[PDB]
Amino acid sequence: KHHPDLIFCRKQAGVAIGRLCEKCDGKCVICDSYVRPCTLVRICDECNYGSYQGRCVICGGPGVSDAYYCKECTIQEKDRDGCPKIVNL
Amino acid sequence: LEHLQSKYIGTGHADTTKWEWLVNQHRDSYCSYMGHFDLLNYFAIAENESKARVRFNLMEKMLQPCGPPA
Amino acid sequence: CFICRQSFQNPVVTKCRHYFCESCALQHFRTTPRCYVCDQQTNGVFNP
Amino acid sequence: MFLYNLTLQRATGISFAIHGNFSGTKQQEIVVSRGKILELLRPDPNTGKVHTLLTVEVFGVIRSLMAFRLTGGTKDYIVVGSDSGRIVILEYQPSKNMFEKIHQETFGKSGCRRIVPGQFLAVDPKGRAVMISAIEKQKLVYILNRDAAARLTISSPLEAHKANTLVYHVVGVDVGFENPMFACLEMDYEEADNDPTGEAAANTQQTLTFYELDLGLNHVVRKYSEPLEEHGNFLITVPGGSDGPSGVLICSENYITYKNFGDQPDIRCPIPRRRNDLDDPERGMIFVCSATHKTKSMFFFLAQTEQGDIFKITLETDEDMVTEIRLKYFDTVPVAAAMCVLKTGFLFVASEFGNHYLYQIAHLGDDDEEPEFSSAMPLEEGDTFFFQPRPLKNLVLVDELDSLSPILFCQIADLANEDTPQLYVACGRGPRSSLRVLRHGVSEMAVSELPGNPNAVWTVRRHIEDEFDAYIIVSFVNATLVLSIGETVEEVTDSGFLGTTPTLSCSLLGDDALVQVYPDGIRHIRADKRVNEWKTPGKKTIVKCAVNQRQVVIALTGGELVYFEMDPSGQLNEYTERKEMSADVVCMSLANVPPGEQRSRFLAVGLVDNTVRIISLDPSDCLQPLSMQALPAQPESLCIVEMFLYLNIGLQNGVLLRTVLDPVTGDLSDTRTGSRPVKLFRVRMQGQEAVLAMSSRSWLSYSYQSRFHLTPLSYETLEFASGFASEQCPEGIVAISTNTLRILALVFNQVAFPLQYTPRKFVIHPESNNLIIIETDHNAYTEATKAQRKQQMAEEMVEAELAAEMAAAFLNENLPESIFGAPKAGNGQWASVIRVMNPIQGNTLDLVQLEQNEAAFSVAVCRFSNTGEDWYVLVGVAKDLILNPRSVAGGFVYTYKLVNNGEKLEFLHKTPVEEVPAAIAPFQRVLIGVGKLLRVYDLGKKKLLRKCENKHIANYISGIQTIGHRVIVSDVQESFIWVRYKRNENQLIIFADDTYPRWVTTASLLDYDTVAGADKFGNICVVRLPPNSQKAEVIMNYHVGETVLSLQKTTLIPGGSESLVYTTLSGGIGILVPFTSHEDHDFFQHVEMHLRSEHPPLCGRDHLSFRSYYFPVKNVIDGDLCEQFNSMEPNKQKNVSEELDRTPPEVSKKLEDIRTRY
Ligand SMILES: [Zn+2]
Ligand SMILES: [Zn+2]
Ligand SMILES: [Zn+2]
Repeated sequence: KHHPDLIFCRKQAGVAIGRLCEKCDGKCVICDSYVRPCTLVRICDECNYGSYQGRCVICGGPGVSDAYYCKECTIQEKDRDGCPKIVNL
Repeated sequence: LEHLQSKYIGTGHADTTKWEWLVNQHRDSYCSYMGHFDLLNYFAIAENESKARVRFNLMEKMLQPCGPPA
Repeated sequence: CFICRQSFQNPVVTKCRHYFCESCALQHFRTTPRCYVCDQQTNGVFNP
Repeated sequence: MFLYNLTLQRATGISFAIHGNFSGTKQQEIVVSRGKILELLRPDPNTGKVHTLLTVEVFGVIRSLMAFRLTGGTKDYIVVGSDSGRIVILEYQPSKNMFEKIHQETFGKSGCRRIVPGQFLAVDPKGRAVMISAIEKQKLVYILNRDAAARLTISSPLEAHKANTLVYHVVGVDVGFENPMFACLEMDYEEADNDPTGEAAANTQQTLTFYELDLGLNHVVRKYSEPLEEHGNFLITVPGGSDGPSGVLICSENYITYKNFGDQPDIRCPIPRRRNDLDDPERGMIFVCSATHKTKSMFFFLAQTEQGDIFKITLETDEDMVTEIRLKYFDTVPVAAAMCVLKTGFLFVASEFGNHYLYQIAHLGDDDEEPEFSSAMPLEEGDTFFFQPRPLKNLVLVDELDSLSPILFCQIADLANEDTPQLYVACGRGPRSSLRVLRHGVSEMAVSELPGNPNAVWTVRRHIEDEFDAYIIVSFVNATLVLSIGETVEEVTDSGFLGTTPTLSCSLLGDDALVQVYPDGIRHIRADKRVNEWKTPGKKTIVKCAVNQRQVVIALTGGELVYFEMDPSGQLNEYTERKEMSADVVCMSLANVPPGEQRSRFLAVGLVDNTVRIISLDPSDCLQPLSMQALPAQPESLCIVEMFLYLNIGLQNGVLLRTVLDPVTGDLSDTRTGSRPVKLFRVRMQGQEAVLAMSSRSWLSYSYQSRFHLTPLSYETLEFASGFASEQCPEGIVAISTNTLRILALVFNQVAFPLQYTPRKFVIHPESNNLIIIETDHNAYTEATKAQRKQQMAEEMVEAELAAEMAAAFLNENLPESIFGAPKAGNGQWASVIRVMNPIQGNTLDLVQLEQNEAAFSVAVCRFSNTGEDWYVLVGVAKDLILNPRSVAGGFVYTYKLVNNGEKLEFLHKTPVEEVPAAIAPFQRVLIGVGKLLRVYDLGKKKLLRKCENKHIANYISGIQTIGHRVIVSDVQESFIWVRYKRNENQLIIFADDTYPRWVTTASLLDYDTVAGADKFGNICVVRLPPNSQKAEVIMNYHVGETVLSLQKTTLIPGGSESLVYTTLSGGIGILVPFTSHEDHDFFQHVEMHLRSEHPPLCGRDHLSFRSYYFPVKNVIDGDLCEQFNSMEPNKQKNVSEELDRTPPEVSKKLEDIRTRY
């Protein structure tokens, strides 16, 4: 369900909280699964602060729900990898 | 690949030298011996050595891993 | 004392799910390691 | 199978130490972290003994731990950056005695890698930012300010990842209310790799970069950069503002350069060496441990040199530049890993080996009997002020808590007469080395016995004001004895209860008139033996005594209880109100009266007609038995104790019935416990009341908060049970046997016998059965080398006057190891001392010395292979024993005759070899493994004749366990390789190979094909061989979190399960029990699955990460996590019981069964 392009930031996560839209709600932010969503998503930057306020960290809809890492990704601890909010390049 | 992964410790390719990989492995081993509390205690209580002297020896061995390069 | 069908006072149940009195549980624990239910492993439980 | 592993002994060596106002008040909490566990003490410093306020396990190793307080924050929050990326900042609340996590900042992947930040973590002095940095190329500064509710106003961290900039030491400088700064000793290691000849590697120099972080700009830039040619081993920062200059003192070899970021002078304070120091001058005096003890205005600096003497330093900077730091050796200090000097008589020095010292300040800290080396003090640029080992005049070490770390050798056996086996852990370095033999029994901290075996031993004190039992009346029918409860209980004639006749009860019930139930009746007995003995109800002796604060019901046969009521003078006078029970009262007790109550609400006596009669002890309602706790069997005692209250009748059979001790009659519920009569009375254990069902299985119905639960205790066997209160513990359960009292903590006595060198290998003689241990202090000056160097220094400095007398004083008395640090140097020099301590006495009955460059690698005193059953000891001494790099002369295997059946280490001869024979065992001949060469030689006293030598091993032979024509040997590469050593065929062929690469440092044969290995990374792996170049399958694997020194698959506890006892170098000892019960293993797995969700680990690395940090975990059950689930809260315990589909009391009973299964 992923793409070879569209890297997000690869920048270390801070206090700006991730946020999911309805069009891709419930999926994981990394492997897009639905099994035990464990860890809150932090998006490291002005990915939340400013123009993209309350927006999707995935495709681009109106962000309504807190984005979660799943327990399968936090088994290898992919939650510390950084910002998953997509910046188009 | 990724730019941050290239900036991360452990980036290597087929063009990476064996001596450079061994130097990076020795630097990572010195960093792991500095970080581990049990391994540093085992390295310090082996002889009549101080903890600050062992830390200075580890800081010297970090540069000594790149000390005699190719 | 379900076999005797007497009055019930200070109830206590053994480990083999046999409901009796407290003194009846003491008498069962002093008598046998098994209870009177199905001779299961009551282990002399004279407990409340 | 699955291994329900539980650590019986915690690790004693503190991996780190912090201190401050972490208790939220003026109580300076100091937390010593022993790795995965941290104990914080915030007790009274005037007590003199360390008392830990809290203990926390995080299931992870802290890469850098600190404790800092915010601006206005009275509670110092602890910030721990562990191996995992979750750096946990937690404010410690001492009301719950726990650290509530204000934040858990995520940084990166697990482990303290080269680029994983958090290896060096510090905070600003205003509590505004925290910097966590890696070894190199990674640094972060999180802006964590104070919120509106004084909460963690954390921010995203500014990154200071400078490429190949290794930070030797980083410290947050005190900038006050302005923009803070942090000074790091950055070293550009990129030029080292750029220069292929190493010219820039040699020309590289450190630079203290003080980077200032403008908080208004929210950006950190390198403000100051002071380069130093000498590398910074450690640095101590002078506190700026009103506490002194804003400078830092970078330490080097006899040079502490104090300088500030600005126009300040680089004051190079010389470290004051000892007057005629016997140590070599290669060991430069550097600040190994530094602590700035600050007053209201100024601050002194206590530093330890390479010798380690405590040197207090003043500061005559005069607020312009660093000028003078009067470093005078105030006291000689022992071998300490760290030292922190707080206020109000607190100075905690954590020892690497020996006893960690907590000190109380006596003088002002400048009381130096040695010379003073100021920074403004001139010298000849070759030495400093000759500050010899001074007396401890500045402060006195009020506590010396002995630590088992570094526990090198171990020998656990039940040879000594004790309630538990004595485990002798040989530990320590050089002359500061000892073997601590600990025997438990199960809190055997002190040994004390009552005088004889009297009828009753109760505190018939002088009055009610005598809280300590100055005269406990151990009164029998023949006579009476007075015992002092200070763990010095004996017999004396100061009881005063008139116990010449049979005194059944004797206790200070009145204000000064002790109630004594005796054959005369009820006696009011004073501090002296003035017993006004009123008659009881009837002419019989006092069988039962329900003694209260006002009315004591003395019950004779027939249940007739005369009420000795309190008169206006405080004496007990027998009133005319007496009531008879159903039968003869065996024993009685009265519940405690309230503050407004005139007497006891319920005094109950246990009659022989299976009942306990409880009456109101007030004079308006006396002799009226209302509550009837009807016993299920024939009652042997009664106990009517608070927590409404419970009145119980305990029987000779297995049922004790408790009802409500009140004016209303309760329901007599009969609970169960050894075929002995019960002696339920008032007892004290952990602040909760209990009624003792006296039996061979001594159970206690603990009535903690109106709920009586009866179970036994984990003490030694006995026949009766009572309370215990002495100098060892305030409240415990004394399982009273025949002239014996098994202690139950409802602690092991350790004696440390010293050794000459650092302990290497503890072995036992075959004939003597005595501990002929070998101690090897390698890479240091020996005893003979130290004596030769002292004589050489005497001959050198005798050439002069008073210098010859100083030379003789330097020869006679150098810096001692326990006083001012051991003077020792050299690389190939090595002390070897074989000390044969006796099987009972820790003193050495024999001493054997080796060469001054020879280290005793192994100790093996057993029967010789070439000779008969006589004990011939093979002692391997590696001459020129230098660790780094690989330098050794050769291994001399001295064959010793071991005279007096091993009690005299008489060396017969020696056999030399070029390599080091670290392993010497008997093999059907003797297998001696000299590195990769193992030879089967005859074990002769004169010389060895080798027959078959195999040099096909990979690296070395760490240790080989033989199970009969097969020996599994550990190596530096392979964890265990099994070679079928066919000594009948005179050959060795490797029947089993190894696939898992591990530097296994221990061996244990669980079966004929099971071999255990404790790797260098601290992982215990048990591998069973396959049935019938093939490896053995690792059946069990776990990571203990510390490097385990030794392991042995044996039943360590008395009876129980055949577990595996593992001893680590940090002082930890654990037992891994192979649980063959699959249902109990599944219940423990479900409890662990509930507990991993209910209780998260504080380090950020989980229990799975802690057990599988190096290699993956298998066949292990976490009894430590089971103990944490038992230590969880009440609502979390109810949720965990719902998750495990059971009860919390049932889970606690299962945990107690797992503890009793051993
Ligand atoms: Zn996922
Ligand atoms: Zn979306
Ligand atoms: Zn981002």
